Amino acid sequence: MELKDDDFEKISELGAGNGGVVFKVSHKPSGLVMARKLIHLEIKPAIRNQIIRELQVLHECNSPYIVGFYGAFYSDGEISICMEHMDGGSLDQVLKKAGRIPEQILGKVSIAVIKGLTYLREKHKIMHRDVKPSNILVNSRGEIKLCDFGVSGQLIDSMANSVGTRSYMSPERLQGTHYSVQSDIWSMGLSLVEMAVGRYPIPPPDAKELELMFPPMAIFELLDYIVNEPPPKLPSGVFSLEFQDFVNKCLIKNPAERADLKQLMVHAFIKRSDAEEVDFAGWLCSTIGLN
Ligand SMILES: COc1cc(F)c(F)c(Nc2ccc(I)cc2F)c1NS(=O)(=O)C1(C[C@H](O)CO)CC1
Ligand SMILES: Nc1ncnc2c1ncn2[C@@H]1O[C@H](COP(=O)(O)OP(=O)(O)OP(=O)(O)O)[C@@H](O)[C@H]1O
Ligand SMILES: [Mg+2]
Repeated sequence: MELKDDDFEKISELGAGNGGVVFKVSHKPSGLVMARKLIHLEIKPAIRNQIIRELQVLHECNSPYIVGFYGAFYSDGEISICMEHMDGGSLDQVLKKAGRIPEQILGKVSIAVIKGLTYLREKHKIMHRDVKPSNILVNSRGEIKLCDFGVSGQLIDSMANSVGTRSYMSPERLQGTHYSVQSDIWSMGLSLVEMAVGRYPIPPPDAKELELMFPPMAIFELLDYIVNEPPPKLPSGVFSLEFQDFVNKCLIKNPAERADLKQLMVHAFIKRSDAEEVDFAGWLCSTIGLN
């Protein structure tokens, strides 16, 4: 069935970002509850047609580690991207109510992220380009899925002019155009540290700050740090030695020396997390009071 603007009904607002706003809506014809993202674009109708046409490949992106897609269309002054509603929300959301996310859970999260990235690259030859806590969704069924990946080249271009203070961009991507899939690994690493420590990893916390846990920097000040200062390490002692090595392999400034999906897939931290028996659904639901 084809999605149409008048066939929807707003229920509430799931949130908003710099690029658009997403509502929890009901698709009356099917009775199915969906997440509808609205992206206001003040651009010619010809180009928007290309965008809507490029978003269609989303129907071919079927994976347990990727947010389900229902359809994309243009309504009145904005394109709509309709997707599966994840009652658990984004990790950055659960990160707030949780304050911090256990290494056990992060291991499962890491597996889903790696597999999602791997799927996108192997079966669709595309990189995410925007991996960060807010683009990792989870539901009461325990599923962990990636969303907001660059499927439409045209959309990427029309969004080239916004950003935001806190950046998850790799050093190579911040410096130039000489970046690719490896750039996503850096983002995952940084996102893991954030979720593991309880706040944006840069600048790193001091001895006194860590002891407590266990003003924002200026635009240039933060980017200069990322590019020149050494990468964010994970606090030793409170976290596993395998997990520490995992993020380290992720946060290597040089993209060619940095670990890739293939390597991380068979890394000690993943093998270990893979075997571990963790009840993500239970944790996710109790921490955010859902189930
Ligand atoms: C250009 O990125 C993008 C380029 C694309 F081709 C996309 F299809 C998207 N969005 C997107 C991708 C997969 C699913 I399942 C659901 C979605 F909503 C974005 N990301 S985004 O919707 O969050 C976006 C940019 C974002 O706000 C900047 O961080 C465009 C508004
Ligand atoms: N399919 C979905 N199901 C449930 N909630 C969602 C879904 N998609 C997005 N959201 C919620 O909507 C919020 C806004 O999403 P959006 O992608 O527009 O911005 P963002 O990723 O938070 O930030 P930015 O665009 O600035 O990087 C998210 O934080 C998330 O909690
Ligand atoms: Mg997002």
